[PDB]
Amino acid sequence: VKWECPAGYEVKEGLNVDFPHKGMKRAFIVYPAKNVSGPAPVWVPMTGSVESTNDNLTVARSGANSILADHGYTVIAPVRACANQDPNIRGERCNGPGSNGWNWNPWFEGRAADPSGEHWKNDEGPDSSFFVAMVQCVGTKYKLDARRLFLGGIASGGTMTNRALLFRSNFWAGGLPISGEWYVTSDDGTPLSFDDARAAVAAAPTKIHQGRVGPYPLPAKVGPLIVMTVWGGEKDLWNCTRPDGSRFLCADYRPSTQAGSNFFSAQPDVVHVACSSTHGHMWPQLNTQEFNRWALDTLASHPKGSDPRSFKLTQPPEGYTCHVGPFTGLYASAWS
Ligand SMILES: CCCCCCCC(=O)O
Repeated sequence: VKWECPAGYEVKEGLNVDFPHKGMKRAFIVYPAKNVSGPAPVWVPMTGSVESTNDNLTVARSGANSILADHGYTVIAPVRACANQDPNIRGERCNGPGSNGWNWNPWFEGRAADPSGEHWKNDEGPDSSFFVAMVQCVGTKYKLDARRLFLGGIASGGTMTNRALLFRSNFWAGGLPISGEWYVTSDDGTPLSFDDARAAVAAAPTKIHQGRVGPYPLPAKVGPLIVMTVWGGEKDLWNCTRPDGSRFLCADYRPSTQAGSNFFSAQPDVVHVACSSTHGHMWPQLNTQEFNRWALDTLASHPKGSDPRSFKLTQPPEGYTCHVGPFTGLYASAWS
């Protein structure tokens, strides 16, 4: 990991704007760690389709992620490109289908189902590379622990976490994809509709499924990571909105959290922790701050390059059930 900023960029506490990356001007917010001497572990939280970055950082029901700074983490939170650097934008011009080959507009988190997405089969995209540049620049002003760089988020932010872990597994130490998509495809890369993708995992729940969220094909081996995937239970679903305002089911996070857990659990240098709750599709609601503290400290207990055999899971807060490995309570087992 190298600490460097675009020439002349002056990083500051709080809001940073006009950060140049791949022809775009990006923004992000920095909360330096509290009560920490020396390099601090890093948390890069990402909002979803409708909550603003400020909501994700400061509103309790959205996770109040900036509070992890009070927990000893330097929080570096990116603003979505679609928000045009405004951390208060919610769903305006963000909550909807993507353009330029991207599937969904909040983040560059998955290739679209039509051929315009072809190019993103093996190019991480501008958000994944921006986040690396962002953290590398902040690290010139604040002492960051290069073995404890973690990112994570909810919904589309969870999808982005999955993408970033798959394309930058030699940078991040791990992540927290909460109710993110995998955009399951056939083994040959063919995009599947929501319904067909949902059925593909139900038909082979323990297999590693390809997906538009990542490289095609997915990498045979990723760098060392700890990944904690969170499913919100039976109601962890998303209904999209048509131009006329009507709603329709367009995502089910049971197959996508399962698929992500299957891929990461099979990786030899990855510790995968599968967590289930019952709060639905939104930031964890039960004992929210206890969960954020437990989850980030669990990730930090496995610094990059740590032996997976040395990992020891501790009990999560009331309202969560977690274990190392793939999800097991989402689909009936083979042996049953
Ligand atoms: C084309 C359908 C994509 C659904 C994305 C759902 C994003 C969310 O859960 O915030």
